Amino acid sequence: KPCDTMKVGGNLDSKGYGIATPKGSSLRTPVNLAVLKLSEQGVLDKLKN
Amino acid sequence: ANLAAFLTVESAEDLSKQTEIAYGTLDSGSTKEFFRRSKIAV
Repeated sequence: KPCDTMKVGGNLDSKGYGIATPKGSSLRTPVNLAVLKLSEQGVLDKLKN
Repeated sequence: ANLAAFLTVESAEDLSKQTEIAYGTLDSGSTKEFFRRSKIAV
C-alpha cells in the first residue's frame, strides 16, 4: 500500500541477487552449495510469494 | 461524437485459467520437469 506504484516495461539490464562473501571465503563454497540446495527446492521462490 | 472517436483512433495466468487450447510442454523435456516440480501454485 498505498498501491500507487506500477512496474511498466521489461528490465533495462540484468541483476542477480546472490549471497556475498569476502573474496575466497571458507563458507564461500559451502554457502554456494547450500544456496544451490535451497535453490534446488526454490525455497527462495516461495519466500518471494 | 463517440462514433467519431472510435473511428479516428495473454499471460501465464490466462493459460492457467483455461483449458480450451490444449496447452503443454515437451513430453520429454526440462520444461515438463519445470512444471512437474514447480513450487508455484499457478
